[PDB]
Amino acid sequence: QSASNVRATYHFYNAQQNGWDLRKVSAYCATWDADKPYSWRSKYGWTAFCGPVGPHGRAACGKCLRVTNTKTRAETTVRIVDQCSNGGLDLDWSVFKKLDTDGSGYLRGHLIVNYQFVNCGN
Repeated sequence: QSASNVRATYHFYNAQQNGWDLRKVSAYCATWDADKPYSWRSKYGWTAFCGPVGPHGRAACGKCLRVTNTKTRAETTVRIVDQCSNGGLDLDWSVFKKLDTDGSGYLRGHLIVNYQFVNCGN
């Protein structure tokens, strides 16, 4: 699934500073994904998801999104680890910072992004 022009906020999951441990950050998906390999947990930065198109909640856990800053064209791939309110994304700060290439997202409090569910790879 995909959608355009969705709001992405940020939350301090601090994934890296929690050793990529989903239980430590209190991620919804910890119940099913916390014991996946370290290589899997740490492959991609983390997000909450609650977009207009595609699964959310339990069915979305562990899936990957390609996210594009509509304003700057910066991109990254994230892993769904949590659920959110809003019809968009709640990115870990590290991910938001990566995408916020002009700093305007930090100032306003959100980015406008497109997303697409993508193969997570191996």
